[PDB]
Amino acid sequence: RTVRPSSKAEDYMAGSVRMQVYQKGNASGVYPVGGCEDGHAKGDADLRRVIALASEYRAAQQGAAAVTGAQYASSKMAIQLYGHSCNHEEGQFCDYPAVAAAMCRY
Amino acid sequence: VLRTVLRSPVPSGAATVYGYVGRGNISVILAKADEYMAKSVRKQYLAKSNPYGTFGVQCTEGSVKFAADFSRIRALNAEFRAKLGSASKKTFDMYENRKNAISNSHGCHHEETQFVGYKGVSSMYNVSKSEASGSCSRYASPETVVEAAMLRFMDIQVKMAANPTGVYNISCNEGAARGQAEDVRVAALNAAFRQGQKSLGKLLDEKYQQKKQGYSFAHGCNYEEGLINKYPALGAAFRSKSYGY
Amino acid sequence: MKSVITTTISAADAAGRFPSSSDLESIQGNIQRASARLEAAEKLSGNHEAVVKEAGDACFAKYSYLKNSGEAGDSQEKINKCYRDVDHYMRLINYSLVVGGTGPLDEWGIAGSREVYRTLNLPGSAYIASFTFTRDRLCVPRDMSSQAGVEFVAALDYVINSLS
Amino acid sequence: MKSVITTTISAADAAGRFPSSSDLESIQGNIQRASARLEAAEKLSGNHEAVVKEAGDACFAKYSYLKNSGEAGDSQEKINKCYRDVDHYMRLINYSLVVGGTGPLDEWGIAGSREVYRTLNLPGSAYIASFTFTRDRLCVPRDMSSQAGVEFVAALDYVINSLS
Amino acid sequence: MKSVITTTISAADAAGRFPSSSDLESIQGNIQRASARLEAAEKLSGNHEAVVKEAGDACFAKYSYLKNSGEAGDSQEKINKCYRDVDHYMRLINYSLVVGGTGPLDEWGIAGSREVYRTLNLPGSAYIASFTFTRDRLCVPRDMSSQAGVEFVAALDYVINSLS
Amino acid sequence: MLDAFSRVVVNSDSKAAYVGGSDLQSLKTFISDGNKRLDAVNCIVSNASCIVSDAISGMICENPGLIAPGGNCYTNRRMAACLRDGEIILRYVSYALLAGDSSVLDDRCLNGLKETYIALGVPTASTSRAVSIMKAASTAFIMNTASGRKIEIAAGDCQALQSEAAAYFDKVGSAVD
Amino acid sequence: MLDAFSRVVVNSDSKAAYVGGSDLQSLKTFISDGNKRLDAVNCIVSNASCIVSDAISGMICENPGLIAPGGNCYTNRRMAACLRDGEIILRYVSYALLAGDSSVLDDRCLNGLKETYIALGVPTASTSRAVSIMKAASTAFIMNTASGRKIEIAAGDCQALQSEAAAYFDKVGSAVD
Amino acid sequence: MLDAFSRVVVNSDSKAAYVGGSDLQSLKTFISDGNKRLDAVNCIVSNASCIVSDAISGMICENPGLIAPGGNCYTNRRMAACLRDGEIILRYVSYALLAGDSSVLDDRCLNGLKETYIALGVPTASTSRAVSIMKAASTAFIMNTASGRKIEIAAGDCQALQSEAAAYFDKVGSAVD
Ligand SMILES: *[C@@H](C)C1=C(C)C(=O)N[C@H]1Cc1[nH]c(/C=C2\N=C(C[C@H]3NC(=O)C(CC)=C3C)C(C)=C2CCC(=O)O)c(CCC(=O)O)c1C
Ligand SMILES: *[C@H](C)[C@H]1/C(=C/C2=NC(=C\c3[nH]c(C[C@H]4NC(=O)C(C=C)=C4C)c(C)c3CCC(=O)O)/C(CCC(=O)O)=C2C)NC(=O)[C@@H]1C
Ligand SMILES: C=CC1=C(C)[C@@H](Cc2[nH]c(/C=C3N=C(/C=C4\NC(=O)[C@H](C)[C@H]4CC)C(C)=C\3CCC(=O)O)c(CCC(=O)O)c2C)NC1=O
Ligand SMILES: C=CC1=C(C)[C@@H](Cc2[nH]c(/C=C3N=C(/C=C4\NC(=O)[C@H](C)[C@H]4CC)C(C)=C\3CCC(=O)O)c(CCC(=O)O)c2C)NC1=O
Ligand SMILES: C=CC1=C(C)[C@@H](Cc2[nH]c(/C=C3N=C(/C=C4\NC(=O)[C@H](C)[C@H]4CC)C(C)=C\3CCC(=O)O)c(CCC(=O)O)c2C)NC1=O
Ligand SMILES: C=CC1=C(C)[C@@H](Cc2[nH]c(/C=C3N=C(/C=C4\NC(=O)[C@H](C)[C@H]4CC)C(C)=C\3CCC(=O)O)c(CCC(=O)O)c2C)NC1=O
Ligand SMILES: C=CC1=C(C)[C@@H](Cc2[nH]c(/C=C3N=C(/C=C4\NC(=O)[C@H](C)[C@H]4CC)C(C)=C\3CCC(=O)O)c(CCC(=O)O)c2C)NC1=O
Ligand SMILES: C=CC1=C(C)[C@@H](Cc2[nH]c(/C=C3N=C(/C=C4\NC(=O)[C@H](C)[C@H]4CC)C(C)=C\3CCC(=O)O)c(CCC(=O)O)c2C)NC1=O
Ligand SMILES: C=CC1=C(C)[C@@H](Cc2[nH]c(/C=C3N=C(/C=C4\NC(=O)[C@H](C)[C@H]4CC)C(C)=C\3CCC(=O)O)c(CCC(=O)O)c2C)NC1=O
Ligand SMILES: C=CC1=C(C)[C@@H](Cc2[nH]c(/C=C3N=C(/C=C4\NC(=O)[C@H](C)[C@H]4CC)C(C)=C\3CCC(=O)O)c(CCC(=O)O)c2C)NC1=O
Ligand SMILES: CCC1=C(C)/C(=C\C2=NC(=C\c3[nH]c(CC4NC(=O)C(C)=C4CC)c(C)c3CCC(=O)O)/C(CCC(=O)O)=C2C)NC1=O
Ligand SMILES: CCC1=C(C)/C(=C\C2=NC(=C\c3[nH]c(C[C@H]4NC(=O)C(C)=C4CC)c(C)c3CCC(=O)O)/C(CCC(=O)O)=C2C)NC1=O
Ligand SMILES: CCC1=C(C)[C@@H](CC2=N/C(=C\c3[nH]c(C[C@@H]4NC(=O)C(C)=C4CC)c(C)c3CCC(=O)O)C(CCC(=O)O)=C2C)NC1=O
Ligand SMILES: CCC1=C(C)[C@@H](CC2=N/C(=C\c3[nH]c(C[C@@H]4NC(=O)C(C)=C4CC)c(C)c3CCC(=O)O)C(CCC(=O)O)=C2C)NC1=O
Repeated sequence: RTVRPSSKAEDYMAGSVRMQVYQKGNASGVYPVGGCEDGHAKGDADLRRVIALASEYRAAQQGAAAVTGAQYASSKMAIQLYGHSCNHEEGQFCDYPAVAAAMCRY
Repeated sequence: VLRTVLRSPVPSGAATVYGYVGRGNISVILAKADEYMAKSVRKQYLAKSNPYGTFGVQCTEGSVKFAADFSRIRALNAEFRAKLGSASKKTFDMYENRKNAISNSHGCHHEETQFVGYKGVSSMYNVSKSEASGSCSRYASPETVVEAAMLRFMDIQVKMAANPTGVYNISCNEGAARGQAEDVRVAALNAAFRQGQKSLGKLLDEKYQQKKQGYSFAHGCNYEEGLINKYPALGAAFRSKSYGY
Repeated sequence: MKSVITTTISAADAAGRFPSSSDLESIQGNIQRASARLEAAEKLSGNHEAVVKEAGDACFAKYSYLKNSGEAGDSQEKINKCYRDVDHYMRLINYSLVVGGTGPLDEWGIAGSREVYRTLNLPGSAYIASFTFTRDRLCVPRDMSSQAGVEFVAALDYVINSLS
Repeated sequence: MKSVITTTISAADAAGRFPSSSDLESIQGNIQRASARLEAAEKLSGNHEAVVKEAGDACFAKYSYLKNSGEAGDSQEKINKCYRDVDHYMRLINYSLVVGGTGPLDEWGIAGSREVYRTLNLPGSAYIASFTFTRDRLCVPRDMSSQAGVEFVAALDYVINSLS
Repeated sequence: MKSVITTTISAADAAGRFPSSSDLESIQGNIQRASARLEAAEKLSGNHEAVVKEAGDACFAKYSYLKNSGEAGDSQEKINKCYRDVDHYMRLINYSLVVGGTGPLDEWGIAGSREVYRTLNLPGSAYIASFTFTRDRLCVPRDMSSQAGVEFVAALDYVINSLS
Repeated sequence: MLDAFSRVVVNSDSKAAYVGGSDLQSLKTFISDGNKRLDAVNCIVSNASCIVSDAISGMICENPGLIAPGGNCYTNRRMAACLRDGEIILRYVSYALLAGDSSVLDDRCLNGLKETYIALGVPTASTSRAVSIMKAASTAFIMNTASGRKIEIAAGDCQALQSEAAAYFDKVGSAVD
Repeated sequence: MLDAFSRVVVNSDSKAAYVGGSDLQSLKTFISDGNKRLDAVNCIVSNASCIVSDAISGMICENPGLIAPGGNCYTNRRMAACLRDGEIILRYVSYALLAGDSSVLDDRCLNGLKETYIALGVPTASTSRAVSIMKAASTAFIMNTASGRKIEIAAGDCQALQSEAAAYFDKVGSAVD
Repeated sequence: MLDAFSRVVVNSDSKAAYVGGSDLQSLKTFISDGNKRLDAVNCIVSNASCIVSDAISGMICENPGLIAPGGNCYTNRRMAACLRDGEIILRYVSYALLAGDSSVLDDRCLNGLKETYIALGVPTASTSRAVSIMKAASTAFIMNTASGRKIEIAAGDCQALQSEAAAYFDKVGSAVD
């Protein structure tokens, strides 16, 4: 959530990676107790939408130092956890860090 | 399936064609630097056109009482046509603008680094150099029957060099809406008569200068440079290919 | 928007499956329940003006203190606002009635209406007096078909139960 | 288990809402498609034995090398297994057919079948020969009702399209 | 930078050609004149200190009014600046002498020097006194080879004829 | 997560055979019932918020120790958590009405609730009282014998289904204790 | 994601009025059509895997440069990514068939794929060839004129719906290029 | 545009000191080499067009998906742009040979080539294959071991120089990918 991609390509790639993670978690159609779960009581979902967009705006306002540190960190960390001397995914992590940040998956 | 919900990034084709996109989020920075830097070049050469402070004959822009605003409408539409290009036209423009900026740089290492570094910045250098110098096609003035004739012939051969196909491309586009044509005709005639009313030494250094652009476009041909020594408006007729027209 | 086919396609998309026979039975139910609530939608687009008129008139018939000079609705323009607001509500009942589900009525009208109405000193009990007035004035056989009427009842009840 | 009701329920549980008319509409589709599927389920419980017998017999009629002494099915106990395996499959088609959707057929038979069948040296094309044999021996009017038959078709095809 | 091979490659690049025999003969003349002016470069890297010292000392020996309390060279720090400036000049003569041509000496030292020197009250005649002092103290046989010396003369004269 | 259908299928799978005509006959009673269950769930889900307000208000009314200081309803925060918990309980009850089986109620709501209230010190008898009041109010709506609101339905008998819903609320009230 | 219904409603919301009969009449053509669209989706989603396999295998058959070394299909990795991309395309097309509007297809898959494939060096012409083959195969299944598998259907005319499906595949093929 | 001379001088300017005997010694290796580089440049610049023809022809030979319809070599216009691109690549490589430093190659050709080919959909692995074939053909001509044309030259050792030219081709092939 904190990391913001710098391109149309990293938007679609990052989106796709996240989708593939959640689809790897749950194959069956029925939603699983826990998970995302925006709705507990009526009127929750809208606040969820609002808090989400606000955190997107603060994710947008960040400094140069913070952004660059977050990108190196996300590239390395997601490599150490999900890239096992595999030049394709090592390449597509170092290339686009927001996909790696989607690959953190925790 | 886009990752960012709010203000999702949409780099322009020009931004992507160039190396501006980067890890640091430079794309905001580099794109901005180019825009500001480009104006700087234009304001420098507009400072060279009017040293004394009053606007010259070149900057008149309109005789009819509302034709100035028409030029403002036309300038923005022309930039919009510049933005509607395909991929290959963009890379073709960035390479040819690059090489022409380097050939106008006259070997200054520093400048060459800053033309490769800022492709967007170079293109306005080419245009603004050729407008400030006076060695441009708009500023051609024939002075015999044979100059006028060979600007017709030379001009036609240039337009055949630009559109080999029968389809008129984006680059020509005289009008946007109805009644645009007649107004563009009016201002276009006012430009030529306006050029008639320049000062003397400006026209003399324009002639020499158009010859100097003729030598470069001509490159190594005794024939062509012989003709430019015969008639200097041909050097103005050497447009670059990064124009269509 | 929340609807039948958007719930099923959304679920299949989140799961990453093809649409199997379960979604087919869901859209079967959609295309069978359709004609009823669309009939109700036709009659709502018929006489919405008298619906809004009786709604707001009975709304101020119950709550007179609104036209007193504290409470908000104390000028002709703001009674036009109260009437105008109801018109929005009946049109969103028409929209959600056409869609099937509560999708457009929730996402246009209900979502974040708590902050707006609680901010601008707007009482919900006035709205609920209007809607329950219309729901009591409704009918079994005389204007509509009974089955479709039930659909209308549902949507209107949802509005009330999304307000307070 | 993946079913229309579960999807409607799951969607409402993930959203945190009371079940509005959309799930009711989805349910209506369930109670309307129900008879066609359940009739097919009755007949599948009728003649499953002959279905499995012709399925496996035509399966080894196509692929003879399996009873050769490399490949797996080369002993009487393993031909009993091959026959037994199919019987699980037809019983799951009956289960999913009664449920509505692909729920029990997916979660009992399909999920993780790739590792097991790839591990134990088991070819999918033998299964597909069996299923497609049954689907070609099927019928329009003579045994079943046509419409319910379509439901059966769908389920059987899903098994094939989940297998390879 | 302006040099032999950069002029020829720059001309071939602007022309869009392969480098033909003409550029080959140009770089032939570069690799034949090279050893001389690189020897002069070796000796300039040898004794630049006493070159700058006698240059500046003779520069204030000619112009005493600079250490007068009006002009820029009236304090010890600015005489250190004057000597330092001359050290940059001799280093540029060494750089352009190694390159071949006037490239780094033009683009680093000459370009934009007029606005700085004219702005900061710096007279060029003091520099010209320094360079002409070095040119008159030069030598025919004793320190250098005569032919390479001519190369040094050229570079130094270029500086003077780019200054005033 | 199991409806009627899935319960029949799981029971036949423990029996390890095909479903047959008997289980299908009970399922034809379910499917043949149908829109009585639909109209029922429409009735409860219509007046749902109203039911939660009345039931919790009645629960506070019988014993004012809850609103007394030291009681678990004493503050706005804890009264809010109380009201949303009554709402969520009614939500899962309605889910068990559409499902026809209490699988969703057992898995998605009941699983870990008694421990949670024990860990928070919520009084369980008070909760069973509130579930009882939601039971009475919800059966009164579901039979359309509600004293305020009486809407048009095609005539017939829905007592079986009210016994089902009463069973679910007795499952919740037995579970919270 | 907007279906037929939500498209009519959003257009009426921009028009800022009630939906009206006209739009309701076109909606009655949609709902009155119904199970022709259902049987159509049943056909494509039945033979799904096999469509994707044949189409991409045919795509590699037209130009063997893909499977040639240096081509984008040259490895098992690249071939698998290829197959899943064709599968996802077919998936969203089927979504757009049940939906009746291409909103889901435009938002969830189409919006930003061209730039992505260009950034990864997927050859777009090859993709449009594959979309074209999936188009022809899917229209042949949807008209039940497939020469290999031909199942019993209640007869009638469903050419308009085939024109709709052809329009969605033309939208994808026009989008990828 | 910086040759070996300007590179030594820039390095000494960043070091902020005079020239010095070490950098002059490497420059004496350059100058002392001399006409080996001259004869080398004469060899590659002689057989340049033929190298471009062979290398592009071989590149089409390894994978005929280029010439297959949908491939980027399927037309005469695309093939002409292909031939002129190979020619201009070899032109800037020969510029880097006369120069002794890759500055001209980095500025005038390399700076924004990857982005260009990505924007045009040019297959990058095929370009690196073409650069590889031009590498081997150019080293074979530079050593005068070409089996078709072998011209008479004053004998000696030019392995170092071959290593330099191989470094330039590896720079281009590394850049295009
Ligand atoms: C978790 C990752 C989820 C998966 C997996 C999934 O398929 N969808 C997620 C859970 C989910 N969410 C809803 C319902 C709503 N979610 C909302 C929040 C978003 N809406 C916004 O505008 C924003 C900010 C831009 C966000 C974050 C909202 C609002 C709703 C609708 C609320 C309502 O009153 O109905 C659902 C149910 C809908 C569906 O997808 O079927 C699910 C499963
Ligand atoms: C028949 C067409 C095959 C083949 C069948 C064999 N299957 C064997 C083992 C085995 N099969 C399954 C799948 C089955 N078990 C289930 O629980 C379900 C569904 C609920 C299915 C569809 C499993 C999980 C296993 C492993 C456990 C077991 O041994 O039962 C099998 C034995 C293989 C061996 O031990 O070598 C055979 C022979 N026989 C053939 O000739 C064709 C290819
Ligand atoms: C946009 C960029 C982008 C990527 C870079 C990938 C990255 C990625 N790979 C996988 C998933 C995977 N990736 C691999 C790959 C590997 N097999 C091995 O033997 C090697 C270690 C390694 C290749 C070098 C495997 C095997 C899986 C499946 C893992 C599993 O299910 O066990 C997943 C989870 C979803 C899935 O199963 O596909 C994701 C997000 N996906 C993307 O969307
Ligand atoms: C009325 C006057 C008049 C002229 C003076 C010419 C000038 C001229 N020459 C060319 C075009 C050309 N001119 C030359 C000539 C050259 N070949 C070389 O080796 C030398 C450097 C040089 C001869 C000395 C070449 C080769 C072209 C084609 C360039 C190309 O397509 O690459 C073009 C573009 C149109 C075309 O392709 O013909 C024009 C306008 N045309 C005119 O109408
Ligand atoms: C689009 C949907 C739609 C509806 C559902 C109706 C709802 C409705 N009914 C009435 C109006 C009315 N509705 C009724 C009906 C009733 N008579 C009784 O004995 C019963 C309680 C009840 C039938 C079950 C009556 C009697 C009136 C007239 C009331 C009066 O004038 O006193 C009015 C006011 C305008 C009018 O007089 O017609 C409206 C808006 N109109 C619409 O446009
Ligand atoms: C799409 C749906 C939709 C709605 C339902 C309305 C809801 C709504 N009403 C108001 C605003 C208002 N609404 C009313 C209405 C009231 N007057 C009273 O006496 C009664 C309590 C009540 C009618 C029953 C009034 C008076 C205002 C103006 C309040 C003020 O400015 O003081 C506003 C703020 C903007 C405005 O001033 O118009 C909004 C968003 N608007 C929408 O877009
Ligand atoms: C790369 C080459 C290179 C040079 C050649 C110098 C040239 C140079 N000199 C000065 C600046 C200066 N240079 C001198 C030197 C002079 N003092 C006098 O009495 C004499 C007239 C003269 C020595 C012969 C002085 C005094 C200043 C400071 C002037 C002042 O601040 O008033 C400055 C302005 C910046 C500064 O203050 O240092 C520059 C660019 N700098 C370079 O980077
Ligand atoms: C998706 C939304 C949806 C609805 C709103 C209902 C609405 C509805 N209910 C019935 C039909 C019915 N609805 C009920 C329900 C009951 N009648 C009573 O007297 C009890 C009070 C009440 C249960 C609490 C009954 C008993 C019938 C059948 C007979 C009748 O018309 O009353 C029918 C006719 C078809 C049938 O017989 O099932 C319809 C369309 N159905 C739906 O699919
Ligand atoms: C839940 C799953 C489910 C299905 C799969 C369908 C299956 C289905 N299709 C039709 C009905 C129909 N289906 C088609 C379709 C066809 N038109 C042709 O040209 C082709 C042969 C074929 C599409 C490939 C047609 C044309 C009808 C109407 C037949 C007629 O009235 O003559 C009917 C009868 C009711 C009706 O008219 O809609 C049913 C049950 N319905 C369902 O509820
Ligand atoms: C302007 C055009 C021009 C040329 C055509 C060359 C021609 C040329 N080459 C050499 C000289 C040389 N030329 C080479 C070149 C090589 N020898 C090999 O065995 C390799 C195959 C090949 C490099 C690919 C070598 C090694 C020498 C020095 C020794 C010799 O004669 O072979 C010489 C003698 C001077 C010297 O040593 O440099 C000359 C005039 N020089 C020029 O200035
Ligand atoms: C002759 C030099 C030259 C020019 C001027 C050129 C392009 C060009 N500039 C043009 C216009 C144009 N360019 C300028 C800029 C300008 N004029 C000057 O005298 C100086 C010193 C300028 C800035 C460098 C003006 C004032 C105009 C007129 C007002 C206007 O039309 O917007 C036109 C005419 C139509 C159009 O707008 O495109 C053209 C075709 N291409 C060239 O080679
Ligand atoms: C030590 C942990 C830590 C946390 C938790 C933190 C910030 C923080 N993230 C928070 C929230 C928060 N952060 C995440 C982060 C997250 N999402 C992911 O997919 C992954 C891998 C995440 C971990 C970085 C989620 C899911 C949430 C829940 C959604 C939500 O509540 O909006 C909160 C709570 C309040 C808020 O929403 O801002 C806080 C306070 N800063 C920290 O250093
Ligand atoms: C003084 C503190 C206090 C309360 C608050 C009430 C709350 C209350 N309502 C009940 C039950 C109840 N409540 C309603 C709903 C209600 N009636 C209507 O006709 C309309 C329109 C309603 C919403 C406005 C109905 C329909 C019933 C069922 C009994 C009936 O037929 O009225 C019951 C009976 C519970 C049971 O059967 O176990 C109680 C305790 N009682 C109290 O002692
Ligand atoms: C040698 C490399 C090669 C291939 C691989 C095929 C691939 C292929 N299948 C086609 C088209 C095609 N493919 C199928 C599906 C297929 N047929 C069936 O009857 C069954 C059961 C199928 C899956 C097993 C159908 C149904 C069609 C439509 C034509 C038809 O009626 O058969 C078309 C025509 C495309 C078009 O119309 O534009 C092609 C090119 N062709 C090749 O040249």
